[PDB]
Amino acid sequence: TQNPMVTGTSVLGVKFEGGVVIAADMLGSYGSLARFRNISRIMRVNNSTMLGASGDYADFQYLKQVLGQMVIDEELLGDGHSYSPRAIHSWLTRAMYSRRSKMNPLWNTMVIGGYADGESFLGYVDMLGVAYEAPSLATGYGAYLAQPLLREVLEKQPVLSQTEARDLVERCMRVLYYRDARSYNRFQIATVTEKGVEIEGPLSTETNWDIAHMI
Amino acid sequence: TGYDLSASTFSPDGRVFQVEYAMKAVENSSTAIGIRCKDGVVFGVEKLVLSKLYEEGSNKRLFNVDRHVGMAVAGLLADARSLADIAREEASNFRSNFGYNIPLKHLADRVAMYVHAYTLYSAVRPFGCSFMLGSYSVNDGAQLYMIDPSGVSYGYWGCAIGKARQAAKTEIEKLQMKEMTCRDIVKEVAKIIYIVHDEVKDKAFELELSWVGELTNGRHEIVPKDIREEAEKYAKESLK
Amino acid sequence: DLPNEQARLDILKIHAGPITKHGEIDYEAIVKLSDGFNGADLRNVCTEAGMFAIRADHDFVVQEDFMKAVRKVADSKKLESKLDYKPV
Amino acid sequence: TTIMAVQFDGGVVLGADSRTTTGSYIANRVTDKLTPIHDRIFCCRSGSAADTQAVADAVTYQLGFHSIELNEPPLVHTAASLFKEMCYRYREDLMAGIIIAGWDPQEGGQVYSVPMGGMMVRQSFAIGGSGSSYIYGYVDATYREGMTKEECLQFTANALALAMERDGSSGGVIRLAAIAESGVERQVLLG
Amino acid sequence: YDRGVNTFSPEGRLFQVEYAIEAIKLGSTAIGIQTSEGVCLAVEKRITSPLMEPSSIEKIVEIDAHIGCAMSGLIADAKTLIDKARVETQNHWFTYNETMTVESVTQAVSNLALQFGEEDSRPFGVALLFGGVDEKGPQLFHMDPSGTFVQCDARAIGSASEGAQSSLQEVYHKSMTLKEAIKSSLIILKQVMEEKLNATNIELATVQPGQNFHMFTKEELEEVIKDI
Amino acid sequence: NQYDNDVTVWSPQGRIHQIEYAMEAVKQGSATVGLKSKTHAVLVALKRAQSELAAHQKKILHVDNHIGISIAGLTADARLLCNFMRQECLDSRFVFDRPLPVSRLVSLIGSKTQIPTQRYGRRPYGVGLLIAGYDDMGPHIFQTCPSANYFDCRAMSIGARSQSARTYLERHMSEFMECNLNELVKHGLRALRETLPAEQDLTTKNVSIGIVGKDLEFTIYDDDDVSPFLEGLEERPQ
Repeated sequence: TQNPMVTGTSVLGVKFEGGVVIAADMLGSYGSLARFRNISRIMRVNNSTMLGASGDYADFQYLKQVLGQMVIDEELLGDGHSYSPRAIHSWLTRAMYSRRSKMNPLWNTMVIGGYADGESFLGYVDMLGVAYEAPSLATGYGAYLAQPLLREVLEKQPVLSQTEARDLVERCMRVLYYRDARSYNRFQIATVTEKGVEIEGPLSTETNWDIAHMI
Repeated sequence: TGYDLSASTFSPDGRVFQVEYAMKAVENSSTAIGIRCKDGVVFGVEKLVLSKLYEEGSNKRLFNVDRHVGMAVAGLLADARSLADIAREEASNFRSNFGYNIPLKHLADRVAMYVHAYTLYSAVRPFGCSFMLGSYSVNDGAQLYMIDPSGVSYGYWGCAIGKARQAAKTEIEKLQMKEMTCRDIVKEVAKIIYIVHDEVKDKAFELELSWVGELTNGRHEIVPKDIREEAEKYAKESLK
Repeated sequence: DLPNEQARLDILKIHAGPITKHGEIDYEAIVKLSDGFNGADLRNVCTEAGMFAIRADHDFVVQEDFMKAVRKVADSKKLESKLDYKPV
Repeated sequence: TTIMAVQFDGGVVLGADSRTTTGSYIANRVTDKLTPIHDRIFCCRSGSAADTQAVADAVTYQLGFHSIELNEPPLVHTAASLFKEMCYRYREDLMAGIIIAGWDPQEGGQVYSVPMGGMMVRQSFAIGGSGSSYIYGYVDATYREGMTKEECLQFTANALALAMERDGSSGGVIRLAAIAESGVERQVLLG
Repeated sequence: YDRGVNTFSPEGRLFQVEYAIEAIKLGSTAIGIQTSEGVCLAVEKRITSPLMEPSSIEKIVEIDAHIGCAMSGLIADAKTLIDKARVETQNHWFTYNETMTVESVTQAVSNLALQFGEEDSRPFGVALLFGGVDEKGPQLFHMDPSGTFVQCDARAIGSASEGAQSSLQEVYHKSMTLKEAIKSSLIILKQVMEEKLNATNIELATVQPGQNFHMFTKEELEEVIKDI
Repeated sequence: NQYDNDVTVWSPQGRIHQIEYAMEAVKQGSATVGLKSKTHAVLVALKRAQSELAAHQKKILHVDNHIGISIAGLTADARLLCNFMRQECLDSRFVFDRPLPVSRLVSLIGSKTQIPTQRYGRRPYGVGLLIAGYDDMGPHIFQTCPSANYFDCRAMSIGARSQSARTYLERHMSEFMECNLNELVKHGLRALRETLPAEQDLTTKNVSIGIVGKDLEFTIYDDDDVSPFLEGLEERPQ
């Protein structure tokens, strides 16, 4: 895809003690227009990992299909093994890069978060094949807006509870609702734990408009 | 002479001997049966342990093709694993392409046309494998299909494949498909799998059971053979 | 040619003869399991099921053990049924 | 050009205009925009004409062969997955504004949308073509859950009346089609 | 009964490989000996008539600078393996800038010792003797048509194989020197040849870390035979 | 014997003969014994030589950082499935950036050696693999066959007169589970000393021992690191 037709927006994610919380917003956009209001930009992969995405949405449905099959393959082996999120991140990198090398790229920016062996994992795959690991990942204009709050807090006290982490994402989605033109006031929070993958419903933010009186 | 060697030659009485030899190659393998209830499909395979040979859970003739479809193979074993990989790949094509889960009818056609497709040339040999296919979906119901090495695929309420074949399908007409819950049908299989194949031929054996239906919520898996252990609790009490 | 259904009960009555069995029985299970057999072969199946009675030290036998001895021996005869094709 | 697809209780309601624009000239007033793939499944096409004609014919082929091979009625998502595969696999050349809609025995009324990018998403009501940008506002406010069929046909009638009224590309005459178990009723209104 | 060219025996192994082993027996003989100083090597040219020029016949071609060779049986089958084994050594040197070890050469040949078939014709009818000095010292090797490659300290082949091995374990020990082994080969050769041993029948080949190269010239052999 | 011709032709008894003749090629190889504990896996082979002066042909070859295989039978096909073995290891090592469990490796050997047992003009592979490694759930000892039927055992042995090795192993299979390495290995090669005639050693120059463990990468020992293991064994009885 040389030209992304129907795009998304920013995806957030942060480690905490005993899991990783990732929350995108449910908007699909088409140029200036906010055309599709109700899509899911978070895929609940099997038990111990979780995917978010930005950019083109159709290629995200493609990787939703391909990962949806390739998990079911090792599910039907039944030897007792499963893909660690570390192992999914490497595949998704090598599948992004091998399509990059033919000038036919997948216009995406994805965050893989997962929890295995008591070790929270939070990985990143860009369109051009850039891949790294970090305690706080933000895509799109999240790297310009919400990443400063995450790296503000994680430099002060690097470990986090679940309530602090869930609250901090609500603050950053308040900011990304404020200063981004293509972000909608409706977002879903997804969380992995030692219990399993859980996707919370389409929550909303409260806003503060008290500066409008100051002419 | 000369009419039995190749697969692509008719015999003067009018049948194909390589196919007929493929039918009785599965006849030497051990008995594996199946049956469906009103809301599920119960499998059972008797497996052979002479003295030591393998760790418990080796080369399980119960497979798992799709999320909701499984095998129960008997005959030669390697070509059965080849059919497991091919039927696996066919469920991957239907799952990838048309968006919904594979019905058992299309899967029986697309596998059975391959098993037939290896009986038309002297490039290959006809397969020597026969397998069960059990499944359940709420818009579909429980179906149970039976593929022979010749390529014929059709539908049973219950079947049996092995040496002890006729004696292990004699008693299934005693059971009732229509009323019974499959949780009974588990021990109702294990009683005659314990009864058939009397222990003078082989000294010991070991049982597998795999069970898909409404109680497992579409997913096919092996029952935990330790859990409820209903088999031998009835089976040692079924000798008299 | 071969007999038909409900005619199997006819040829049955003349194969009864000397061999007798339990009062409450249905012979249809016996003869149906053996198809395309000599009249003496079915007569052997009746005696083979009757010679299983002396192992059970009873005069008659239940039809469950009957069908066992009936089905086993019958399927053993079918493997020897080759060369039934005859020129016209 | 301007197409419309609303579902209701007993099924779905489709609707489209007809006026097909090539340049600043109208070479065809009245045109079958909505197309019968199967007996219960329609698509109404937008964007380029030749591309969507070839895609709708090929989907009619594959869904026809599969639908006979089941010897069962086909699901609507079976039809939508094929437009997803053909529109996605060849997205560099095709410009398909397809909206697949139709009643189904197993699941009731469904409406799927396929924009130019090749994605697939379910909607309760769907709109496409160049003219739909002028009726986004009216279809946002006037819509309400649980409309009867006699209010759905009135609703898409006004909803295409505004788009044909304002857009210079859109025009011609309104085509409509109501789909349920009772049979597809195709009629032509104006005004 | 010409059956499958790739069919196993009742014993059983490959019919055509087992038939290929018997083709070594009618070929000319050769003698290899591993020395702590190097590897000496011997062969017989088997002059057929005084018509023929004797020095154009090759039984030793030298693969790299530092890896010798000895062929046997059908020579025209051997030449293909020679020319391609050279390409595999050069490809090793131009990916790696180091000398290909003497071991991996015979993997690189014996991985295609068995390529016969119809799709994807006959196996090779040669029994090679590889020598050479890598960093692991002077190695002496031996490969067959079956690809079953093994190190041999002092290997004979061919027609003379039984008597040459059988007589050769008696006269070999661990601390052999070079000029002892060189005149220790020609005794066996003049026992096993049918023509009179002279300057035109045999050829020696030596390869050492410190005596190189030290290839194979005439009038050395004149001094070598006259020491008998 | 006209149906002993090719791999295509079924028997009138139901036994394809080329597979049986390839099993005969398995039995002609030398003995090797693989046996596991709960915490380790040990496979021990016995080399043979062509003559006195030729070195003994090796059996155990290194494959991955945890997967090791023995061999019996043909050698070139062992290099063939060896190279396919390496390549399918470092494929998934290249893609998924994790090592492969063994139990999904061997299905590639079965589906690899399957197709040359069905189509015309393709021989099976004379092969004797005794696969050993770690997945996360411990050790595994597999075996293969030219018919491509792989067995998860606790101990097997293949090669010449290897049945005596089995009839050694069955009366110690209740005691081959808890013990650690130093007696596990000699419990291994006691089966090798029953695979031989009782009048010649059991030397140091021939036996090769391979072990795979958790804190122990797969390692092959050759006569000299073997020499600390062969010390202290019981005498063969009268």
